[PDB]
Amino acid sequence: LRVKTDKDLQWWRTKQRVITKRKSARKRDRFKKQIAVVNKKLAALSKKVETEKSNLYQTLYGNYFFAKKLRKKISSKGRRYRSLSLARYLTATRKPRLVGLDNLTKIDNITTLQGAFITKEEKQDSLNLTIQRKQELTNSLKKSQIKKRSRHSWKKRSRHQFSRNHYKYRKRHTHGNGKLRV
Amino acid sequence: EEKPGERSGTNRCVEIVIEGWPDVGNLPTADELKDLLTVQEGHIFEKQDLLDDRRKLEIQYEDYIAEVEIRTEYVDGKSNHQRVVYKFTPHQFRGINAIDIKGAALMPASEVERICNECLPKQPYMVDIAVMDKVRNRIEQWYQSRGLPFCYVGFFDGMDDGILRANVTEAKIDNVSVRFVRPKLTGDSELEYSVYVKADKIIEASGFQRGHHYHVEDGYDAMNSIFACGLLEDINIEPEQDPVNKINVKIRCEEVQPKSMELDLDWSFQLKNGIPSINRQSLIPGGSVEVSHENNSESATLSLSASDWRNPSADLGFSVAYSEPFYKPHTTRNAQLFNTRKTSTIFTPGGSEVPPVFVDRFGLKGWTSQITGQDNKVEHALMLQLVSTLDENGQVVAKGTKGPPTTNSGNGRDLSLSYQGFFALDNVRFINGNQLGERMLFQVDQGLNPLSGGIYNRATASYTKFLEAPFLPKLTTEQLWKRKAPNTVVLHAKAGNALGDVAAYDYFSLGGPYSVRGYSHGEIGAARRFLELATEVRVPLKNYGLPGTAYGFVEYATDLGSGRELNGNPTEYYRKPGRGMSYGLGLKALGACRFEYARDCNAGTGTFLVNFGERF
Amino acid sequence: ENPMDPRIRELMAAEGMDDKLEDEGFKDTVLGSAIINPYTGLDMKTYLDGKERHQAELV
Amino acid sequence: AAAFAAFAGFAFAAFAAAG
Amino acid sequence: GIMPRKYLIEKHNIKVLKKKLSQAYSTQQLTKVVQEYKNLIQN
Amino acid sequence: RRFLHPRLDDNQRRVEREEERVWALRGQQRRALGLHRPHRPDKDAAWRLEQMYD
Amino acid sequence: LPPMTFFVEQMSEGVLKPEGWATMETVAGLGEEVTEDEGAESFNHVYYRQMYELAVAGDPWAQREYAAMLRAYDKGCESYRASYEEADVDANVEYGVESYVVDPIDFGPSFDPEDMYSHRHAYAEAADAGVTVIPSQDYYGPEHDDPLNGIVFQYEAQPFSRHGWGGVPFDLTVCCEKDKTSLCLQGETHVSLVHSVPPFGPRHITQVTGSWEVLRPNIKDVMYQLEVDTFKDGLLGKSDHAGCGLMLARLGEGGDPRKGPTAVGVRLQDTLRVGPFKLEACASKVAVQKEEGWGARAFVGYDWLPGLGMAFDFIQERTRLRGYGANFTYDWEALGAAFGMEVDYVAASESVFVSVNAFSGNDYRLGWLLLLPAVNYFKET
Ligand SMILES: CCCCCCCCCCCC
Repeated sequence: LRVKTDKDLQWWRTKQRVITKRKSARKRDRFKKQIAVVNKKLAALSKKVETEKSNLYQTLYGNYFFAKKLRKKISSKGRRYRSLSLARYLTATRKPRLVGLDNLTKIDNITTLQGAFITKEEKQDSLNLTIQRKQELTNSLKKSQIKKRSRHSWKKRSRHQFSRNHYKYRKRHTHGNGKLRV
Repeated sequence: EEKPGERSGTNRCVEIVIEGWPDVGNLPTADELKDLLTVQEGHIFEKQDLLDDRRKLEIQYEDYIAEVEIRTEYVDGKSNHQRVVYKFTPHQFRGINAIDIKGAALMPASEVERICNECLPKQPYMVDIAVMDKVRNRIEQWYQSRGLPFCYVGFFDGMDDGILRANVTEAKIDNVSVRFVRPKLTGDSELEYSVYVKADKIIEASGFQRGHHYHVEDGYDAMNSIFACGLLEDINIEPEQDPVNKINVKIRCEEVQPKSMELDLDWSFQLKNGIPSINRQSLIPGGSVEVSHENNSESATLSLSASDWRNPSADLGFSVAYSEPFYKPHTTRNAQLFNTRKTSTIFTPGGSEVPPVFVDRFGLKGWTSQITGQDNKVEHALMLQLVSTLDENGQVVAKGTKGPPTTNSGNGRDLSLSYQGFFALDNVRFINGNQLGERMLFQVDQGLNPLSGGIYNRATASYTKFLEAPFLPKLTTEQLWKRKAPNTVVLHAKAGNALGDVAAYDYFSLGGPYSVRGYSHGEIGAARRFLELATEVRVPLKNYGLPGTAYGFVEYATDLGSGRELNGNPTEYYRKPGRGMSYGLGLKALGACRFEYARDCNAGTGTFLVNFGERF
Repeated sequence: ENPMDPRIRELMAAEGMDDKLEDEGFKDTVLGSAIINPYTGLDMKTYLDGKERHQAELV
Repeated sequence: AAAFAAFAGFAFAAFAAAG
Repeated sequence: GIMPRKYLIEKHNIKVLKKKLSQAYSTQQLTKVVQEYKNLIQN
Repeated sequence: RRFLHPRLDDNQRRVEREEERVWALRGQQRRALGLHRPHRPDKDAAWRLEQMYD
Repeated sequence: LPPMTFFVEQMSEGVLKPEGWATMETVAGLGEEVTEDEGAESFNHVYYRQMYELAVAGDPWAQREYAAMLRAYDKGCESYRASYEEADVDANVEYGVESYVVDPIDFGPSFDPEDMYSHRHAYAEAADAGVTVIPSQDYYGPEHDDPLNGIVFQYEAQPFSRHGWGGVPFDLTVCCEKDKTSLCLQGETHVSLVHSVPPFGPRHITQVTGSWEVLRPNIKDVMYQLEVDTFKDGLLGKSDHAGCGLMLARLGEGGDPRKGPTAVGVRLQDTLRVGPFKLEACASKVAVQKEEGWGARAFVGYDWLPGLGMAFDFIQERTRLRGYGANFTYDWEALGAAFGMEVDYVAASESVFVSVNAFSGNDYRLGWLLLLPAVNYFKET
């Protein structure tokens, strides 16, 4: 009946696996609780303290009983416990393409005919030019291609697989730095 | 919260005067700086506010300003109202006469003249140090807009002769190197690396030649060319400056480990009283044992599940997945062995108390799918599957009973091998939230079964045209180009024909929410040949400023009197062979949700309905 | 008794920390190449900074 | 156990409402 | 190159007064004395 | 095979033409300001990159 | 009406925590970067409300603070408006007239063409509407049509707030499945109320939830449930997270029960640290209209063995079969693999279940480790 006077971060990491698995450790006749009245669709009222503790919401100004114009939603870093991101998967594969407005190429930042990037006024100027000289109503290439299933099967199959394997190895759900921060 | 609000009081600031603030323009203007102060006009203040403002202003604008002094003078002695004056003294040069830029070979002379004319000092004496920073900022902005990040202003000279000259130093790629790394797997939450395609091949694909300028688009293209190889997992490129014109590009690459294994084990012990007995534990259930191997690239996932140990012959399950991403240029080939169960509505329609039947298909399918162009899809599939029928509990049913035959063999379970071709072409485009164009869909199912499936040929052709309304005048979204969704008329024609002997599981039918609104699935008819014609008018509500659109549809389905030709004549059994014509009016809300009231003239019953997904 | 605002204080503390890092980097790149005591690898930077006991414990 | 549970619930509710 | 520096004599005087009152174990007089000194500066 | 096979292929070829146009414009971007070649990948790398994010 | 065991299981969920307020990022920092920390946001809410009250009273400092807050809020709002306009212009520039399309929902493998019916679910991206729409998938669907039937709407708001400070958190969820034959309507609403904050007192929160279910053709009866829960921290110590809740369930035809079967339940929740044990307990008692059921759940941890997780459950029926269950969980790392074990012991049936999950990502050593079932498998004729 003695308290552990010396506490370490690794002890907290070890306890975090138990903390995460306590959600599934609850077993009853219906296993996970909070089902509906006469249907199997589980109700969203799972106000567990562990889950709700690391929950942050924002009142974003979305405009374009009172009117209540402001909209409540999650934004920025979702988790309440912030941790340093792993230095990986920074590079992204991108394909050059033409904007619908004009011959302006667009890979990441939009680039005009010259080497310089397009400016704020130049975009409006191009829009006005294309309004004044509109043509090709329908006979043109289709922008915003209709995505189909199995598209980018390589991406759907192997992208970020090592991260999933690492998560399966860890099963901690909190990287640890957020605890020190708080 | 403003000046007129509190005219009278004590120790209240009346006016804020800013003097000595540099007029370079790169820094915020006088009013912009006033709007960011702690002291506000018409509000109480103390000495702490003045000290905090002085410290903050000194810290945030350290380079330009040498000293900021805040003083207070009484407007009137008795009123106690005061005026707060800010005086700024920046660092200055004893004399600057002309400005010049040296180097910068890539920059044309026009920009050189423009930047020189932009930063002309007004007075040749006591010139502040903001001019050199402005020139540097302009040059850096020009070069960064051009896309070169490493072209920077070196330093400034000519101060002895009073000629502020900015010597721009350019940089070029000098050395390119490669490193091979492998990350390990552990629960330590801190990845460790082990340092170990041809390196020359990587260099050639990147195409980083010495003595060339570095550009962001060049880096993106090199990254794309390097990652074009599917074997590599992660890539990283960094153009670090060499300790000045030399840029050393470092490339780091890591491969992917394809092996993966998932194991499960379940135990059950009859404790009774005291310690349990382990002698009888010959074996234990092993759950599902999953083996995956990604390795060009060939996905291979096997999953074998045993319900219990010491007897795997009962309640066993197998699933196999194979995919080859790079087998063909624009085509991918996959093979899946699996099972699936789904209820049947055409065979056992309600409109009565007909119990539904559940079809179960377990087998293998190998198909090649190609995406030609952007919206054109071609799929060819060969599938061999055991098809069975079970109602309620898992018991095979010989034939449907309220009796039409359930399958072709008559035993409720058979094996069928068949070929299926799917061709989809789409010119439909969504402009301003409204879709216009044409879409063709062709499905062919040929049963090369000569083994109870038999010879069967099912052909389905669907043509949908979203056309601008001829009566409606041209909208502003087409001419002005800028914000209106055009009114649309949708004409849809679906034709389905079946030949040969086809089992009731795959029999063509007519009805269902998608095919004809207002009918339950199988209500209209179940015939080998059918024709569905739908005409809809869709109008956006953007003119009234209301979200969503309003539409009205009329659909007619005709079975061409093929119900009698159908084996067993199911339509006669349930006594609903009548052709249907249903018309309705609906509103499509945000997204694809639709709420429509539809009336069917066959029985004169109107009903509301809500659906998710586009009508056509 | 009129103290400085805590936000400014913390910001300036962080700026001083990065300035100290820059100073340490410059001192290393200027003086760390020389050798004072070859038996313990005592460079000139640590010797002139008064951190000889650091090297003595490190060995 | 019913009486103890009811009494504990009532006492907890009263204590929470008092503050 | 004008780098300002201020002559801080009143601050040092207040600090020395605080030190002298601390050495006499009469800190309760601090707020009584120092305030008066500040008034002496004003007029 | 007499109708579907050419038609869609035409569109595919059409798309290819448009793609080439883009690169031509990129060349102009490299032509101005004396920039070096963008080292465009080969078609063998391109069709593989179709499976990628591209 | 469901049995009292279902209600006792619903009530004994565990330690709960109601949702707090939401805060803007621009106004809170007065245009400066901020981090996340609870207690400093509800303080900002109540503090700005009190300062508004004092400024109305006449205190000049409160007026100055409120004026600064108003200036920051106006600047943030104008910045967001400019950002929205710029984003719209950029979206127009990228795609001239073509609205963005959405990826269709992937159902899975089947013998039907996998690419079929993809066009139906590909719709133009909706505007920045407050509501959220999700499709519902039924178990068995039509053979030749999409298996998606019904829809569910989810909405959240914090109304009655002034300048982004204060308000009443409010959540709503409605699942609607309407066809020519059936009708399924399931609604749920949550409302939060805050009484005090740590700077101005204790943490006192009250959450009110109301859920109703209607199944027209099959059941022809509606069900209502209303629960009120009160949470306060540090009731018997520095922190105990005490909570007490009361629920009422009715199965009347419409509105009032009108002789419909009613049920009343009450729950208590508390966590306490005694010696090396941090114990969390939740006990509830439910009475239907006349059997009474009791339920209790406890989570127990030992700081010397953080890797072991222990949960205890006790359920008592009306007087009086008592079911006791104990669950232990543990984890370890094998050679190139991770093994997690769970042991569940029930004394009512005198049964023990042991489950061991294994994951290996380096090689197939575990596969060669287990080969008994291959020999155990026999043709047997
Ligand atoms: C407005 C007074 C503050 C306390 C209100 C308590 C209301 C809930 C108590 C009854 C439910 C257990």
